[PDB]
Amino acid sequence: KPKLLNKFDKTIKAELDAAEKLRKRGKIEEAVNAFKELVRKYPQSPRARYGKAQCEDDLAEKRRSNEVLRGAIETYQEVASLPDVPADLLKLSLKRRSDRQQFLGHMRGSLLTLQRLVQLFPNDTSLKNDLGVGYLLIGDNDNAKKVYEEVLSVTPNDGFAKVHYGFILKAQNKIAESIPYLKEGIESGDPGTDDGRFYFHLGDAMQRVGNKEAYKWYELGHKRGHFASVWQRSLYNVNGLKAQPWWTPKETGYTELVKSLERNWKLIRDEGLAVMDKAKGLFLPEDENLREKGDWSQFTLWQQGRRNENACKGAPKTCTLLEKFPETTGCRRGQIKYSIMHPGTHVWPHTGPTNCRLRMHLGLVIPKEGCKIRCANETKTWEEGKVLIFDDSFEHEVWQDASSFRLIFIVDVWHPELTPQQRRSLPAI
Ligand SMILES: [Mn+2]
Repeated sequence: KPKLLNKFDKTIKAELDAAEKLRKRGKIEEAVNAFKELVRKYPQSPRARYGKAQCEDDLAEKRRSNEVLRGAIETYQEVASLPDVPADLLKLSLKRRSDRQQFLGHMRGSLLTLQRLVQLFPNDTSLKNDLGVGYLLIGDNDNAKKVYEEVLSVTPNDGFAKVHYGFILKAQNKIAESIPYLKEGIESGDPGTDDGRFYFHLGDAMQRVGNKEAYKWYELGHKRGHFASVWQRSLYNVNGLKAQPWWTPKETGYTELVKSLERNWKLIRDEGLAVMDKAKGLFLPEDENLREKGDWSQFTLWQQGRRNENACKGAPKTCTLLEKFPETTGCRRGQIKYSIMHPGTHVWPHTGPTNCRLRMHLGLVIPKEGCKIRCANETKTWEEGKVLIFDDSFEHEVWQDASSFRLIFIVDVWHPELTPQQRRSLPAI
């Protein structure tokens, strides 16, 4: 199918095949000089330069170096600047250039390439789809929307365009309108639609409009390998870790941490309330995307295993207490923080980013009624001086319908089945 040879190229198929085969063999440094010399021999050889680029491209993957890759990105460009270039080759060259530009984070550079391709091939639908992604990657949702509307006006059933259009609509706070576009695009089974991100947004949208069918799509996502289960849907995971929504302190093995929290809870409470009264500005609003309504703030002591020195000066005894338990102060994928929630608050269902942590909640100030938290299929309430433990990689949801504020202390710990070496090796989240 691919037509990569023009008349001038058709006279050197033997030389090219050899040079090409060397790359295929894995002996790359030969293919470089091999193709490099094919330029000096015949400078107007797109396929020769295209080879050199692929060599540099493959050589980049080999050496894990961005510098040589930057070279390839230019060589792919050179291919497109030659007098007579076969269309198929021109498309392959600039597409790979755009892809590698995106890889390095040259998003606007990639966009310019994509804009060039669309100008060269004004009838290729897939290229317009790629142009749309280009706009999305620089945060230009308005131009991306126009692209996919253009596509859909010509190809109404293009699935790739539907899921992206749906995503754009959702981002513009047109939640209900986004759902059918996301549904139809996924059901089309078109290339690029079987992506966990679209299951994520589809399920999220449905839940925010009160459609209980969301879990059917989460389950399907699980079947497609996008989610660990219908409930457990975190992105950054380690395999083999025991997965259950609620834990008892004994099951975690962190019994001494739990005892220390429950026994000195009044102390932890009082330093939190003091910050409220004297430095309320230290309580920052929580995730706006997760808050449907109400007032919900947080005061952080540890973040990604990093102590906040200024914050500990406001709660010196609590920090001193926590220093003794590295399973939480060293948890690079968790936090330690006060969390205050006022009446009329609702937190949308959601999961945390990883399955490598458990989340402890110590009740500090709990109204008599109105406050509750669901994880998976079980709903519970807090108790002053008592610790709850759940795996927040499982879907959880929170309500505050009391007559006074709710204060809790949040303590993340390494998943207990993680080995010391794993706890040392994992990147931070
Ligand atoms: Mn949460």
